[PDB]
Amino acid sequence: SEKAGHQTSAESWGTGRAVARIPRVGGGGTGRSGQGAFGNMCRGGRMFAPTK
Amino acid sequence: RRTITAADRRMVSGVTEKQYKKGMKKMQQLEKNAINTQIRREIKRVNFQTHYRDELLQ
Amino acid sequence: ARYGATSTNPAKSASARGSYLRVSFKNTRETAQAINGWELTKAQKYLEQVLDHQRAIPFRRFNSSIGRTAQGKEFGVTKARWPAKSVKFVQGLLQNAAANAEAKGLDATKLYVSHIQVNQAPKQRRRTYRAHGRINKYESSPSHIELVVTEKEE
Amino acid sequence: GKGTPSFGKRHNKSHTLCNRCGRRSFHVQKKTCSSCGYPAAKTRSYNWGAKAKRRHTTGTGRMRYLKHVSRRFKNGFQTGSASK
Amino acid sequence: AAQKSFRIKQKMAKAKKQNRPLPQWIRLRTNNTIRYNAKRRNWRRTKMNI
Amino acid sequence: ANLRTQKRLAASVVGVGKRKVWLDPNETSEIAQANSRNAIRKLVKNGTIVKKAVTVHSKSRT
RNA sequence: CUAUCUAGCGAAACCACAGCCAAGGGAACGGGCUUGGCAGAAUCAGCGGGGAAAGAAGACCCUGUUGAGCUUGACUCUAGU
RNA sequence: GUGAACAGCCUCUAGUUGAUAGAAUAAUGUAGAUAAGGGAAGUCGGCAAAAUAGAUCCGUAACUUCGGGAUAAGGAUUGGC
RNA sequence: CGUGGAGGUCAGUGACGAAGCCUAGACCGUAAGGUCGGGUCGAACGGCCUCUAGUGCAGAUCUUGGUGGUAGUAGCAAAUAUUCAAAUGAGAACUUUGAAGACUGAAGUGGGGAAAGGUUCCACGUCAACAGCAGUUGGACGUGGGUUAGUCGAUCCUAAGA
RNA sequence: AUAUUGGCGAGAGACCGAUAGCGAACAAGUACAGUGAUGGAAAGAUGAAAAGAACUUUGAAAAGAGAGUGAAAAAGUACGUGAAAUUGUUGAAAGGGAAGGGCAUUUGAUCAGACA
Ligand SMILES: [Zn+2]
Repeated sequence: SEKAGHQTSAESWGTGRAVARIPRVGGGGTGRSGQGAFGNMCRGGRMFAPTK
Repeated sequence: RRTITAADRRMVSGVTEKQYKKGMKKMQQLEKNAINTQIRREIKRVNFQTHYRDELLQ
Repeated sequence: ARYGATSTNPAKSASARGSYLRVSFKNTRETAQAINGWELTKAQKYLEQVLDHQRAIPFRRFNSSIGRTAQGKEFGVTKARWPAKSVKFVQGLLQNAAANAEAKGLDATKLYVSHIQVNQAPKQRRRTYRAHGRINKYESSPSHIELVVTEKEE
Repeated sequence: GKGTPSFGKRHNKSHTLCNRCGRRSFHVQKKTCSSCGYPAAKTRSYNWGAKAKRRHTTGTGRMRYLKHVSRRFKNGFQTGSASK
Repeated sequence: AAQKSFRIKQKMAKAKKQNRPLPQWIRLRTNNTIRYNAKRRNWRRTKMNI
Repeated sequence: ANLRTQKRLAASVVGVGKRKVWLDPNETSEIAQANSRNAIRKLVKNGTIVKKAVTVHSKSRT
C-alpha cells in the first residue's frame, strides 16, 4: 500500500532529549506515544523501496 | 417473603458457587496480567515530558 | 511435577513445590541455602529460633550493605538477618513434605533434605510516582520454592 | 505557578455533547461542534483529515436502509407477493 | 452533579449498567475468545468525558 | 465483630454525637443483630446502649 | 526527626571491560601499554581527591552559498490613500 | 475565657486519633535553642539570628507643600490583696 | 558459501517421528559454512541444473519487546500521640467495642452546599489484586437495594451579548 | 471505444505470513490520552475429543503430594514447540589489585581406530 507507514502524523523531537532523531509519535494514553515511525527500521514503519 | 436470589438465578444458567469462585479467580488474574503488561510497555515512553524546563543554566 | 537435578531415588523421597509466592527471592534463597543438607528435626528447630531472634540466617550472596551481627559466627560469616516471611513460607513446605513422607511410609527420624532450589518468578508490578512528574516501576520479586526430602542410608 | 496549581482552576467546561455526533465537541459559547457544525447543514469533512473520513463515514455504523438496497436491486425492486 | 440534565443521567445509567463483569455462562460457549470484560470502567481510573 | 453501622444508627436515633454512644461490651452478640433502627430503640431502653454525659465545662472560675 | 541496626515493602541515574600507584613515550596529563614499586578471601559506616564522573548532539567563537524576529534612504513589490 | 480583637493559647458541642513501625542514641545534616570576656575585629555587604516590642503619663528636633515628620528620639510606670 | 520463494529433477527424506532447538561429543572445508551421533519435540522438508528477490548485521544517542549489575541499596523522617484488656479470626502495632491520653479549638480536622465527579451512598458476602508495611478492614472485589415535590430550582424575564 | 485506490459481486497471484501484511487476522478506528480539532495501540495457536484432573491426605486457605484422564501433563487454561540475555540447585576446575586471548607442552576428562 502506497500509504503504508504514512498513516501517521509524526515529527522528530530533536536534540536535548536523549533519544534518537527518528520521527516519533506524539500524544498519550497508550504505548504508541513516543514510538518511532516513518522509517524502514521502525516497527509499524514502511519498507525500503516499497515494491511498486 | 422471598424465593429467588442472584445465586439462584445464576444456578439455572450453568455456573454454581464453587465454579463462580474458580472462574472469578482466573478472570481477575488474566485481567491483572494485562495491567502488568501495559505498565511494562508504558513505563519507558511515559516519562518523556514535552516541554520540561530543566531549571539550571548556572 | 518436574524438579531440578535430584541426585537421589524417587522411592524413599517425598517432595513439595510452592509456586508464585509473594516473598522475596533474595531473602528466600539464603533461607534455603542455610538449611541445605540438614535433618528436618534440626532445621525446624532452627527456623523457629530465627523468629525469636536467636540463630540468625547467613546472607552469603545477596549481602550488599546490610548490617553485621554476632549470630553469624557459627557459620563463619559476619552478616546475617532474620527474614520472618521466607522463614514462614519455607516452614509451610517442610511440614507438607513431612506429611507427604508420613503418607508414603518413611520414618521421620532420619529424614534429611537433599535438594532445595529457589527460582525467579514473574514480577507483579506497580508504579511509584517520582519527582518532576515522571514514573518508575515499583515491583516485587516473587519466588518458586521446590524441596525434596529423603532418608539417610549408608 | 502555571502548572500543578493552574490545573486546579479547571472546573468549567468549554465543550459538551453534540446531538448529531454525540461526542464532546459542542462549544457552548459559540454553539458549534468542532467535528460536524451542528447549526450548519453540512458535516465538517476535510480531505486532509483522511483518518477522520473513516471514523465518521458510510459503513462506520448500522446502515439500516442502505444494507438492503443491493439486495433489492438484484431482484429488480420487485413488489407484491412472493409466490404460491 | 446534584442539579443536572436528563441526558447526563441517561448516559450515567448506561455506564452503570455496563459496569458489570463478564457472565460465566459465556466462557462455556463452544468457541469463546472472550475471557473477561475489556471495556470495564470505574470512577477511580478512567473518568468518562460527558 | 463490627459495629460501626450500629454506632452510627444509635447516635442518629438518640440525637447526641457518635462519641456519646456507649455500647455495652458484654452484649456484642445481642447488638450485632440490630441491623435496623427500631431495635436500637429497644436496646437504648433496655440499657444495652447509653447516652453518655456531656463533658463538663465549668464557669465558676470565670 | 533522619542517618545507623532490624520485620515488611522496594526504585533510579549510570554502565565498552572494569577498577592499586611513580616515571617514560604517546593525540603533547593512562585504569589497561613499557620498566619498576607492590599485591592475600569476604566486608560495614563515613568521605568527597579521582573516575578529563553523571546531567544535555556547547547556550560564547567560526563555517554553511540554512533560517527567523527586527530596522532602514539596500533590491523588487504591495493593501490603502 | 484571657485580650482591644474572628489575633496567639486553653476549653465545651461535633469529628478525628489517619500518615508503616520497633530498638539504640555515632559522626555529618534539617528544624529549634543557650553561652563565659569582647561585641561586626567575620564578611563583597551586619546575609542570618539577637535586642526593642503592648498600655498609661511626661517629653518629642532638623525640615516642611504648614497637612506632616512622629509610636520621632529619649525616661519612669505596670503584679496581688 | 548461505536465506525466503518459482520452473525442472532424485519414481528423494518422513509419524518405525519431518522442521526447529540444546549439545567445553565426532568428521570435512583455508573460511564463509556443511555433515553425523545423542537428548528434546511433534508434521512437514531437503540435495542437483536453473529463475527471481523486500536475501546474510556487533554497532546507526537505531526501532519494538524482554532482562541485568547498581540493590534487598537510597529510602517509606512535614501535619504534636499514642497505650491497655477483651471479641472475631488461621493470623491483630493498624478491625470492632470498652477504658484511658491527646488534638482540630467555631476564618475548625464540624454541619450543609455551587461547579466537577457519577452511584463512590447503604446492606450482605469476600481477599487473588490496589490501599508504595500488613490487613479479618475499605471510596477495593462480587451481588443487590436506594434519589417520591401544585409551593425547593430548571421551566418564564431580560442584561453585557449571540 | 476511454477513465475508476470509492460501493456490490466474482476469479486469480513466482506477494506478507502475527515486530511482517491495511492501524486492525481477535468484542480495532476498540481500549486509552487530549478542553478540542485530532492522535491511536498491544493482544492469534492446549488437545483428536475436555476426557479441564473423580477420590484420599497435609494445610485456615490458596495450593502441594499421591491417584486418575490422555497417544504426550517434557500439552494442566500462567496451556504447540519453548531459543538468548538473566537466574537457582547439583557436578567439575581455577582464583595474591582484573577476567578474556595467541604459540608450545605436562596433568586430568572425553573422543578416536582396529591396522582382527
Ligand atoms: Zn457534533
